[PDB]
Amino acid sequence: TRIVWMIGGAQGLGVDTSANIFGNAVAKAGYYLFGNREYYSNIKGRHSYFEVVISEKPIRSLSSYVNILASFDAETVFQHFTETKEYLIYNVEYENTTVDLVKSMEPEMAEQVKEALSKERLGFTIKDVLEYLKRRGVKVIGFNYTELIKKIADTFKVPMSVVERAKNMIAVGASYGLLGLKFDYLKDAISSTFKNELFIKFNTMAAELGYNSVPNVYKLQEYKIEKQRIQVDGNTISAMGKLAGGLRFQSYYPITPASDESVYIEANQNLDMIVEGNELRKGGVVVVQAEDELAAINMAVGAALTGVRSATATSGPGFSLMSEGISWAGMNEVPVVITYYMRGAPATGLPTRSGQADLKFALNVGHGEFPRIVIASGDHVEIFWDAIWALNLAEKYQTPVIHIIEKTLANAYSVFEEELITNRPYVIERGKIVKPTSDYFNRFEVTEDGISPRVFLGQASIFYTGDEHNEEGHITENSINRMKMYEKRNKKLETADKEIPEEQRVNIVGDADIVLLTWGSPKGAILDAMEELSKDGIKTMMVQVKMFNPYPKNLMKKILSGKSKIIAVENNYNAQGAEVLAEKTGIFATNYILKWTGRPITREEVIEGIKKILERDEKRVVLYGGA
Amino acid sequence: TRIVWMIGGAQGLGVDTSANIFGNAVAKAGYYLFGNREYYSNIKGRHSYFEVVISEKPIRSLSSYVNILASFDAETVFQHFTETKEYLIYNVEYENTTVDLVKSMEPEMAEQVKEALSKERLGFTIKDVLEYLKRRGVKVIGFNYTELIKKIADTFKVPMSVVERAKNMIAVGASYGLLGLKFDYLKDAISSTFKNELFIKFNTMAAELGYNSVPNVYKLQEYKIEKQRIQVDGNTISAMGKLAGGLRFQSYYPITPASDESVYIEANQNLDMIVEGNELRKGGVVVVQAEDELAAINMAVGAALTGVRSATATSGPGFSLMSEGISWAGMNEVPVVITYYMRGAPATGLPTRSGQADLKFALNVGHGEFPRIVIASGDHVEIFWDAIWALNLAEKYQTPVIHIIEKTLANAYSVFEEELITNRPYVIERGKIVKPTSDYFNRFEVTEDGISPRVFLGQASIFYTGDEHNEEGHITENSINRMKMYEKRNKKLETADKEIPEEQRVNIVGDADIVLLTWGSPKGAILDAMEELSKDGIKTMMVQVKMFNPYPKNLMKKILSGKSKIIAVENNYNAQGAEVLAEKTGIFATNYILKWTGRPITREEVIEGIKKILERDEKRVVLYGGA
Amino acid sequence: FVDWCPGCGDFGILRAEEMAIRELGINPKSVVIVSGIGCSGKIPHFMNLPISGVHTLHGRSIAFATGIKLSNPSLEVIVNVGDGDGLGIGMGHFVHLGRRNIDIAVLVHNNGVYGLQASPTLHRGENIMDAVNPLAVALAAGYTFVARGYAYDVMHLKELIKKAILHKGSALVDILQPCPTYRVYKLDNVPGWDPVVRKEEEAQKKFEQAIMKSYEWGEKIPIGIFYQNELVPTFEDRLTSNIPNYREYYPAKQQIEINGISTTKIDELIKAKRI
Amino acid sequence: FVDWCPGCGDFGILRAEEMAIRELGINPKSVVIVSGIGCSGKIPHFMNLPISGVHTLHGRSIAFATGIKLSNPSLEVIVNVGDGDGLGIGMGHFVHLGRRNIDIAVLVHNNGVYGLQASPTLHRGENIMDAVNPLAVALAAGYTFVARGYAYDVMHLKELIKKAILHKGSALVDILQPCPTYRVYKLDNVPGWDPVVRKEEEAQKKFEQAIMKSYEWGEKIPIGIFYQNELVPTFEDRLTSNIPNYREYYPAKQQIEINGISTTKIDELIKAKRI
Ligand SMILES: Cc1ncc(C[n+]2csc(CCOP(=O)(O)OP(=O)(O)O)c2C)c(N)n1
Ligand SMILES: Cc1ncc(C[n+]2csc(CCOP(=O)(O)OP(=O)(O)O)c2C)c(N)n1
Ligand code: SF4
Ligand code: SF4
Ligand SMILES: [Mg+2]
Ligand SMILES: [Mg+2]
Repeated sequence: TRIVWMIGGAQGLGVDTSANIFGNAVAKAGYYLFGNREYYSNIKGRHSYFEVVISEKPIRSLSSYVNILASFDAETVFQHFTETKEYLIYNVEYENTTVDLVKSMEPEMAEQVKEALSKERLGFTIKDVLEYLKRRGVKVIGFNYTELIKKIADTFKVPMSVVERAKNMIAVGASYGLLGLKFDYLKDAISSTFKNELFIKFNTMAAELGYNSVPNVYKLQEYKIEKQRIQVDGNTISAMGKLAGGLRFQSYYPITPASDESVYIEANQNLDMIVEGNELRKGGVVVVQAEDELAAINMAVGAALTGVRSATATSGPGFSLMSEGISWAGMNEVPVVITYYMRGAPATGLPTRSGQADLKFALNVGHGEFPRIVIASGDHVEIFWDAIWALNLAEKYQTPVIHIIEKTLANAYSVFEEELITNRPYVIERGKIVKPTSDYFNRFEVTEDGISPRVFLGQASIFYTGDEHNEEGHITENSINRMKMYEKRNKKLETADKEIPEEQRVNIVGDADIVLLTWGSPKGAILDAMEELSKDGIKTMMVQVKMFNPYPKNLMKKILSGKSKIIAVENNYNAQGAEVLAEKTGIFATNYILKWTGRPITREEVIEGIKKILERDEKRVVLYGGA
Repeated sequence: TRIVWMIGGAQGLGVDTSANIFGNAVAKAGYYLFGNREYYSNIKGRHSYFEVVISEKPIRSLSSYVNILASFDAETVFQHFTETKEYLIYNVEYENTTVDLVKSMEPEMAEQVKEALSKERLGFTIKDVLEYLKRRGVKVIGFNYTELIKKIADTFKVPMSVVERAKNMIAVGASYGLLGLKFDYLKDAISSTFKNELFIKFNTMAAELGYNSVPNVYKLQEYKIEKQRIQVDGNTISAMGKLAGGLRFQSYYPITPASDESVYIEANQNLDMIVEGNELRKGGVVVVQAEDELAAINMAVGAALTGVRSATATSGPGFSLMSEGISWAGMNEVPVVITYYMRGAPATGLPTRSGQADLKFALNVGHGEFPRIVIASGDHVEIFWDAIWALNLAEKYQTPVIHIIEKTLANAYSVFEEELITNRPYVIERGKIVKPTSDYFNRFEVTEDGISPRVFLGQASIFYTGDEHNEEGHITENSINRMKMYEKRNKKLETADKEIPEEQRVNIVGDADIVLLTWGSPKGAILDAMEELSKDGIKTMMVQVKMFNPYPKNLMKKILSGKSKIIAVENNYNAQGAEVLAEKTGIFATNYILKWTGRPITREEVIEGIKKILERDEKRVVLYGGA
Repeated sequence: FVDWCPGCGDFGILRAEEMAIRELGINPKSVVIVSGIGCSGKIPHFMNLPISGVHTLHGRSIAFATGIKLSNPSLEVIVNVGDGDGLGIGMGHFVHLGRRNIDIAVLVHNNGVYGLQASPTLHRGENIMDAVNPLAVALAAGYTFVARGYAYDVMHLKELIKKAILHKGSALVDILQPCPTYRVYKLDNVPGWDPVVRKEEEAQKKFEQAIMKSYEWGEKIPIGIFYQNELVPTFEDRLTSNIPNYREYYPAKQQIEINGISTTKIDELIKAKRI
Repeated sequence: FVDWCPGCGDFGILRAEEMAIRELGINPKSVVIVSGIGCSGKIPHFMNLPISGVHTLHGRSIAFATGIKLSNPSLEVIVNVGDGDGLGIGMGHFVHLGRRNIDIAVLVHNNGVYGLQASPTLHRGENIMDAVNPLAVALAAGYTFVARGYAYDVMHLKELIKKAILHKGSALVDILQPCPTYRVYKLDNVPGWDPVVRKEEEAQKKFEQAIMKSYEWGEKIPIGIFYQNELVPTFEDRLTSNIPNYREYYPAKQQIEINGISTTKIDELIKAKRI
């Protein structure tokens, strides 16, 4: 079973919680979920939507189609009717509403709505959309929502305006009704989300009204949950892994995709710790809201000089501002993690959408040559373990580590087995830390492997400087010192490249002559696509890079060897991941599946991309689905 | 003739002007010069030195050896005695001064001085250095400078402390005496540099004393200067080309290698212009000293929105700070030139030394994908024409252009034929500028080539934004608009790559099986090295990249074809220029000659590098000469 | 689509800015509104005259405006910035404009939050950090016109904005403005109140007064003009001392090319470097 | 090598800072001097105690110091910044430290130039831009201790620096200091002069006084302390309200690993996300 539900509405109609309630009920019944939120850079009024993919098995990707579209306004119908395959739940009050009356809709979308209707000679009303849907076997289910909100207000003897938000739960109730799961799980998920007794009871009645107004069409049965399951987003799971990794200082500046992580850390900043002699102790993570990103990076880097495991979190505009401070951390061999929530760029870009367009910048950030360790998480479970790994990398190689998490994963959520993030031990590797034997300590000893023994501020006299420096940390222009120190810092990256298995730096799935070369968020959509393609006799394998620096160059040579198709699948225009492969090995991708609209690549986009390439050697398939 | 002179002294002893006087006299006699200044990040007291290479033919590079070392202190002797080949001029007052008494000398240099003396069992005095020199056929010429400063003070009836700085001109006088050129040119270069009558006469006497105290050893004859010749540094010539290119707004923040350019522009900001109907008119370049680099970049970018040709100038730390503003210029398709004085990095680095370690950062600066046109000047004449080219590129492709000039060229100077920067016409290409036909103008029209017609603020209603935008410039999240606009900006780089001949993007000299692959400042040292190697039967060619983006990829494939040796010669640790070749074509350099000490690559370093590679296939030759 | 929440405050400022431009008879084509990131940031996009909009980076408006104005001083340049935007990320640029005294008006949308977390003008408690008096910062920075407006008294605002654009120099209007999702009085009504400096000897006195009025806040909250001194040369005045015809032939106006050939002569520059 | 020009001024500050640390009996191992870019920037490199030095980016010292202090509040953290450095490139960070009131002392080396062009504290003329009163900016920013020192009265400086480190909060000492290559008086000697706030009702009065004394400059140039208020909770006080044992178990002190295994429990975090 793979069933795709979508709900939509105006931002600030609390529809996003509607969607978490629907998901919560389905999950309690035993179904895995993958969910996504799409929103405008906008607080109230614009169209948001929420796709939830339901399955008895763990689910890894979004789809280009919706089985059931739930709606209570005109705009959600107009924005998603071309993606709707089995059922529309809609509000009959809008049947004669024309596209032009939806004021909150971008004129570019209105033009495209009209284009899609005109294409088969329909006008521009909701009624016309209903015919468009009926031409495709879609069953439309109309509600007089006004009359239902009335009946509820009547019952709770209130005016309609107190209960108006219950349109949401009528839609959710009816959607869930189509599925055929038992009402109790929807009632419990209601009670559990709202606080106020009264909100609980009128929303419950609204779901009931929706649920009883429809037939059981999917006939889904309950499943038993054998192992504990969790529902989490990318932000939160990044926070969980850092805290698990021993993070105790984070500075940030608010920016949409990353503010959530630092607010979550701060709401839970007083951590239980099991310390020496097995004592419970509390320890606090210091979280600072910086005045700008230059301060954020520099507070983190200063913190780390005290021995604290420090990090910051940001997105593209903010990352650009941090470049100088990262260069300083490089020069002074400061452990620090920068969580890079990569969003739609350049400049302000698409603040609420995603992108993979800053990989090369990340690999070359700031002036000078120094190791920049760069990893990119491909899904939610990776984010957890990659967060701990980042922190260990930073202290083992005493240098900045950039942890890329695309926006798409930050605001997506998934339901998966808790044990995926508790089964293995949480290993903390602090690297070459030593006890100073006397009052004055040389922080920058030249060793063969690049890595100088480190002590913390307070433990002895040490010096850091932005200038080139000798082993004591004092400003030195001497040519030979310069030759030695500058090499020493860069040699760490050679040490990293010897010490880190190349197998840890990529995930390889399958064995075939068609390679899907990727990194980051497309992992999920590709793995799902491979299974469907397999079943039509198309053999493929995924090669997914996790660590771009040090790059797994020998393993990539060995693997991509005599392969006839190497298809780069990325959310950018230049296939930056394929560009790094080519710089490191000379191997060029043969074809590309590319998306730069800011919305995730879906399973079906990949299937259709791969077939377009196999059946006509299309060089670049350019994707663009999603409202 | 190729004769190398060096003078040295404590910073603030005005020795740098001593060196310009010596050069000025030699040049007046008909000799070309190439000169370099080396200084510490330090105002007074540290050791500075000034190499001047003299030749009857145009000279393009520095050497690892000095024919004549001029000195009046102990430290200059200690810093340069191992490079001194024919004559030392020194001060006998310091003969018993030991290395340990030179307080201003970095302890790393003192250790290395002792090492070099110990190596052949000498002690650590100036006397010991004189024996070291005598073991190598060097003739030492000692002056009692105290007694000479006395004799001058006696003559001008002043105390010794007024005339103490004339030690400088005694050294210059004697150096010039060794050459055998006539005193008049040294006397004229004195009169012409100082203002005050009295400074003129005691400095002239000091040169006279030096000049008459030595024999004519080189027996150099005068030459006639057929064509007008000029003596200029990199900064100044960058300014000259920008102003010639129509620059009328520059913002900057002070930073050593680039402050000079903006101060020169500002001292000459009121320009003669020959305007319509052939009228002389004055026009002023606005120069603004910004409070930081973020302001500098953003003032420039705003200026350009008015139609002014704008630019900024900076170095590594400052460039890092500009990343965000460059990304904004990219997104909004703003013409702007950033002159990137690349210095020793990371962080503060070596503020007074040079490097080529920020090329990849420059190619990927800031978040998002957008065209970043990147050129790098290889010598002084290129800087002039590259500066005009940069400005035209910026307006033709409406996007930021980064003009790399290494610090080494900024502070070097050379004497060359004026006509190299006046013979060809100064072409101004303003691109797709149009007259708006009405009140409201769409700044971002989607065209096939990527380039939208442009009008200036004031001419009609236009909109810019950091967010993704439609053709009118209004905030738009629409997927299809996004797909179209984002491609359109990137398509400009494809247009650039079609329209710019690949031959304009590289200089190819020779035809051979051994390729010296380079970019930037090593050009000169390689061309000189090729001639010397030719004369011992070693055939080589230089391939020097000027424009790294759009990269001349087909021409580089055609040229590097079946070549058995491709030797990358660069001033960085990772051979970043070779890394870009490899990303664009899959061709890997076979060997490397590399220098990351901050001091220029010399002719002889390249000759010895190439022989080390040919005679034992050394993979990486690492250079480190220069104090 | 004008996409701010119902209730906002930003509607009143838009309305009052629009009216200021109209009643001045400035040709709208020559008006550039330069605005920061945030909900405040969207503003010029929603106007009904042919003004131009430059929607800039977060905290960087003043620096853009500076380039624009100095390159074409015949443009009328207005900066609209949120409180997180200027004051937070842009504080340095905010202070430095004060020292230059460029002929620009700056309008700060003081809503107290990062609408699009606590801002720099949120009071301690109620938030781990203190608030800053924008007016006192502006005064110590050297702004030659400092005012407080209030977003609901639209007609008063309109006239503050007008006096702020006409001011020959750098002008701040801090504008009070509630944010629904996340008693006052007027110095025009005070009989003493003369914030205008009219000769040089008067300047310290008026400054000292402004800076102390600017702290008054015991729900006797003043609005109107606190300080104004047109005797300070503008940045453009100082450019004219170095560039005599800056006003008649400013960078945006100069003809730099005829039939694609530079009009700029550097012969004397080159001559000065001859051997 | 101590590589500043003969004449400088920076020698006196070094000397007086050194003496402040000594006479306080602070263990020098626990003292971090965080300094900016410029000739001012070199300073800790030339001291004669086992203090630690952090030579940072240009204008970014305060932000580094903040991270250091908040991670290990038992370190004694002092910021030395040039005038181009803080005040120019670092103005925003300079103001924000004032609102946080972190227990740090900041020492500004006011030489009037970019030694290593005109700085932010060079007066107009004599330079296209105006100067800023660091003391007035600091006051409006919320600094809880504001002082002016003078680099030649070494013995007075020494004691300013001492009171500035002991101040429970953010302290500025603007230090006057001539640059050879590119009459005064003391508020200790004034009988009225009490800059200390001792109860809350007293605070506005003392603030208003400081800010007006800070403008006095008709060669009756004051030095000493202008303002001091220890009743403002420090940033560290506010952290302690959210993190009860911050003072006893601050981030740098916590044991995060035993035999390479995390000591941090996230079970409750994970439990809260269960289906
Ligand atoms: C350099 C940079 N940092 C951060 C952001 C993210 N950001 C965008 S809007 C916003 C809220 C801005 O608040 P404010 O300036 O107060 O404007 P308001 O929405 O309240 O008008 C933030 C934090 C960005 N776009 N650029
Ligand atoms: C981000 C950045 N911008 C610019 C510089 C260049 N720079 C270094 S020292 C200096 C002079 C600093 O002046 P100030 O802070 O007044 O210190 P002083 O030398 O007068 O003590 C400049 C402009 C740099 N290192 N980093
Ligand atoms: S969020 Fe606060 S500010 Fe942004 S729009 Fe809604 S109300 Fe106006
Ligand atoms: S330059 Fe001015 S400041 Fe820097 S050292 Fe020489 S004197 Fe002291
Ligand atoms: Mg705001
Ligand atoms: Mg200074």
